[PDB]
Amino acid sequence: GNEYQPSNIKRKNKHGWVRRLSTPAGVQVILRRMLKGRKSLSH
Amino acid sequence: PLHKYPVWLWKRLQLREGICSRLPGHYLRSLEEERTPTPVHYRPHGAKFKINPKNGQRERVEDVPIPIYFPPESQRGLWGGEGWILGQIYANNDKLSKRLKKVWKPQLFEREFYSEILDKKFTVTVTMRTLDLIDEAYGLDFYILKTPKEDLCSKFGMDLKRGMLLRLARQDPQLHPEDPERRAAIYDKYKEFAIPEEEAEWVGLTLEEAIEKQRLLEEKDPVPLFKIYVAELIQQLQQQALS
Amino acid sequence: TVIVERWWKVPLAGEGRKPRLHRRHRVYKLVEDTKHRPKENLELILTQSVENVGVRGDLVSVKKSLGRNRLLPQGLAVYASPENKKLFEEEKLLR
Amino acid sequence: ADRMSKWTSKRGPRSFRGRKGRGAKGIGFLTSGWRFVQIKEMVPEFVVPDLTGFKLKPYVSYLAPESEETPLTAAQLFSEAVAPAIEKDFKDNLEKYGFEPTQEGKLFQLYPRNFLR
Amino acid sequence: WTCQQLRNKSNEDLHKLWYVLLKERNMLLTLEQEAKRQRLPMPSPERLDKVVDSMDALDKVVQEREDALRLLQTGQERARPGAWRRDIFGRIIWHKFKQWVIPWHLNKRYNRKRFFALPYVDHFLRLEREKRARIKARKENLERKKAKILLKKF
Amino acid sequence: YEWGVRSTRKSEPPPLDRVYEIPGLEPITFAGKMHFVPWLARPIFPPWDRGYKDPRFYRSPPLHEHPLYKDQACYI
RNA sequence: UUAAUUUAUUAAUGCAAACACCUGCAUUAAAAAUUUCGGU
RNA sequence: ACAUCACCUCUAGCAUCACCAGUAUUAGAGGC
RNA sequence: CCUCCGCAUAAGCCUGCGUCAGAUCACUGACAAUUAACAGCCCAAUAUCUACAAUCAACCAACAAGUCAUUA
RNA sequence: GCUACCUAAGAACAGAUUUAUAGGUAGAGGCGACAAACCUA
RNA sequence: GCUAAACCUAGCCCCAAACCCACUCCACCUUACUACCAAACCUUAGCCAAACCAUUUACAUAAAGUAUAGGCGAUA
Ligand SMILES: [Mg+2]
Ligand SMILES: [Mg+2]
Ligand SMILES: [Mg+2]
Repeated sequence: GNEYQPSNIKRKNKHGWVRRLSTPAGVQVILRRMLKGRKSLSH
Repeated sequence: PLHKYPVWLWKRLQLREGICSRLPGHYLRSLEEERTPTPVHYRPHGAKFKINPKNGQRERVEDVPIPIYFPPESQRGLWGGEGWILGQIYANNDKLSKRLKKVWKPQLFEREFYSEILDKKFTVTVTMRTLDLIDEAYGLDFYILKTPKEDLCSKFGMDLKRGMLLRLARQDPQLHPEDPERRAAIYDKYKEFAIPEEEAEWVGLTLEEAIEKQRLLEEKDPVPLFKIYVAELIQQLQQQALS
Repeated sequence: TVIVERWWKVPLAGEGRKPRLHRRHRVYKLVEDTKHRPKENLELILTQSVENVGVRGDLVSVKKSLGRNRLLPQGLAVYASPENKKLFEEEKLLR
Repeated sequence: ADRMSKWTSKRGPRSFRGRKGRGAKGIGFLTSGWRFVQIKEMVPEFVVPDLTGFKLKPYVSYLAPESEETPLTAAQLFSEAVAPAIEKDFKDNLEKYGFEPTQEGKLFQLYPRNFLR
Repeated sequence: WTCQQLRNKSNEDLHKLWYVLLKERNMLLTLEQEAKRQRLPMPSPERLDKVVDSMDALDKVVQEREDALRLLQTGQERARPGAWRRDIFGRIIWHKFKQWVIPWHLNKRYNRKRFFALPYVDHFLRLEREKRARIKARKENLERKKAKILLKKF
Repeated sequence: YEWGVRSTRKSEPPPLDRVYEIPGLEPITFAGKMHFVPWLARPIFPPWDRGYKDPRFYRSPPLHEHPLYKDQACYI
């Protein structure tokens, strides 16, 4: 099945940085990745 | 591995650290002491040692300070030392039943006062217990002069006390313009809570507001090193004048 | 107001210790309601020619409604504080 | 489903390509008809002088000697620049010495800097 | 060109030197790219980096003179005006102000910059402290134990 | 019924705190720093103006100060 | 769910408290919440 | 077997974020 | 001998059978590419008009009741 | 971002149709021509 | 015989002490790694153990594991 029909505009929407930083739980998510020390700190 | 100083004073550790550690020593004292107020619901026990009820044994007993559940909005006015209680209770107050979490919220009233020290009418929410406290103090200005800010347990009243202290230590004619007789009469009446003019600097502000007063106080346009080297050359010329 | 108490009696703490309470210690039992307690009248000294309650210079204990809402807000009466007591005694003795 | 690359030009749709750009500095403005007007005012202006007759060649000959790395110390340069003027003036109000109250009127101010590189 | 030796030249001479450096460096870049195009060795491999180094030294002299000017005339430390503050990731940093027309009481973008941190940054911040300390004790243990083995070698 | 709901209209202003209402003391607001934030008191700025005169945002003068606004309106 | 029990929560009343608003106490429901639907 | 036009029954006399920018020939819920 | 495909833009990926050499049904390293009129990227204020569908739009014929205009 | 339902605003030829794109409804849920079906093996 | 084996030593381990981290230029909360116009605090919950289940229950040395409390049933 071809479920993953992604699109770049909706990609940077639902996985971007502004939206992932709009509510403070996402800020906590950013911090959790940071102390996890990844590279792709957002999408 | 282990961190050297204890985190139980980690916040206190920062209190001696840097730019904020350049704050006034009076501000350090006012943020340092932790005197407790009279309770809102924790009625004080009698004395140090007393006889046990079912044992008849002289035992020393203290009283529990119940934590004051302070909603944010009550800070915006001059409430009392009372508030709500977020706890639990039993259905028939019987411990052999399934208890449920419970709340004890206050009944406030929006009233008004007209302070001569402020020489203005402020209308805000207060308590009937707070009304009784002011009446026992016999005046809102005397109440602001009377209780500790830690005893105040309210931001707006603390701010009002800060303003009253600044007005009292200022003695500016703008408090009672075209009526210096009433100003002198009130100043004699309000001579009790006189404070130094320096004491009005960090009067009752937030710890964040203390940092704010620091950044407003410690900052300045840096001295010109053209001016600094000019002054150094003038000093060198004055020294060589003696040479 | 209202006063409550810790129903399950709290463990003692001592001199230089904080009451590191129990999660059971948050449940209080209501002892009394000061808002439901019997009210006391407020004693104050009048300064103006009041109605049937009193006259100027008359110190009495009136209801808190007439005192705070009517007398004190209008400034017809002032508090009978010990500093105001000297002023009232001087006003009475200078008659 | 790929993320580890950089965010250069080629990412998604038309306008999604449209907004961002590589490391240029903007030169113009966007006005009606989707027409850009670029003023000669905001443009880069690289006016190099004439190179004729300067005897300093691009490389330096190895036959010359070596010296000591004298960093431009602020007090040292200030003394070297202001020594004669102060020496005459004290033998004789820093405006005669050229102290700048504010650089609000100068072409090349310092704080903030308006010069280039 | 030696830096202090280059430091004795005039500012107009400095402009002349920079332009000559630009020409020679361009010659170097074209030659190297052509060498790749011809897939052969380089004729003067040290020449490109040497011209780059001399240009960098001239730039260092220029920066020294501009820094002496900034120190004399006003004395501000970082040449761009800016500050130290805290960002939404909770860390302490130095932010740079940007030259922009409209004011901070009306700046529609700058006001969107959430530069505030409420208490929800505590556990992560102390955790960052913990990771820093872990790397610290790791490096210290590695160095001293390597020293112990080193002394064992004697 | 007046036309238009208030929901998509302008946001209602929150209550300014009594700290700004202090009769004697000016509060330590957010002026010195650059953060429209919760950790301080809110800066209160006066009405500033754009001193520069440029095509991009020069708004019209008010239409009571207009050089030609007659009481007798033209039916056009 | 009309098994049982409450009622943390609303909604009503009524009574308090204050001179339409808030808090407390009872009852009632709505909705919930806690616990039961055994063996050969 | 579910939806449904048709039909029947019941509740609600009315407004600024849905119903609705509507007013019982209306709005919602059940049956065949 | 097949071709209900194919060619383009769209989206979406990211240089992915271009060139010079290796040897891995008989991929790796280095070098070179895609030079805009199409498409985005926009639009100086304050007020003020904006009922007369479209269907080849002239008829008939309607309902599900209309997808697009400035001006001062 | 598949799909279910809805909004915005386009498209094809004859509706209880399908679909390019954005956006919205979060589990103690939504959605549901109610299949005790769906919401990323 | 081939595949294979085997080899030290990278650095991790805990402690001791000690308070640490954050500016080459730049850019970086809009679609983060793009030079630009008019808003915060609101009691953690729950099982488990009661051999099922319900009130109860945790998230320096010494007195002393005694005095307090337990569907007075488990313990704390
Ligand atoms: Mg074109
Ligand atoms: Mg979707
Ligand atoms: Mg059990």
